[PDB]
Amino acid sequence: RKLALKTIDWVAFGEIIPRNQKAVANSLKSWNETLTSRLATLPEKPPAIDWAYYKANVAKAGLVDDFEKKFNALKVPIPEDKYTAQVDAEEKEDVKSCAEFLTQSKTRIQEYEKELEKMRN
Amino acid sequence: EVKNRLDYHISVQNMMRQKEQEHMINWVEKRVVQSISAQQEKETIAKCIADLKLLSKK
Repeated sequence: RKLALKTIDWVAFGEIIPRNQKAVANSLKSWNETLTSRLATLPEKPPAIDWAYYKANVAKAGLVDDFEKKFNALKVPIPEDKYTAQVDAEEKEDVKSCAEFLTQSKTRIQEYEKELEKMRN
Repeated sequence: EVKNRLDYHISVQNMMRQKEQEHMINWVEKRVVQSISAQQEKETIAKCIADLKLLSKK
């Protein structure tokens, strides 16, 4: 498993953030840099066990059979969420970055650009 | 984490078999040997192969 599917560019996230979090982005960038590099290394999982070999060749062949029906049944989970509240914070921070600031910016850039049509006089 | 658990057993059965082998072997050899010469025929099998040297290396 590689980087989580969503990829935003490393300079477009990494220059710009709300004023409330301004210094925390440049740290969180480096924290996500070490995590994305640290996770990109790993073969996700080992091989299986050759069982008929292990049962023949460990001459304690009945200790072996416990560990078959145990290991063949005993399956590992992937770790869970605890911080996808960053996606709700991202929808709220897009309502802020887009809609709230976008429409407010479109009336303020127009406040100047309508004064630039007045400056044509 | 599983593997270590099987491998003791193997590795012990390997070491054990050698330690039975050497101890069997040593005790075994150290008991029986002597009666061999009272077969003079262990020097007759020397003479036998030796007469099949003595004809049959010439």
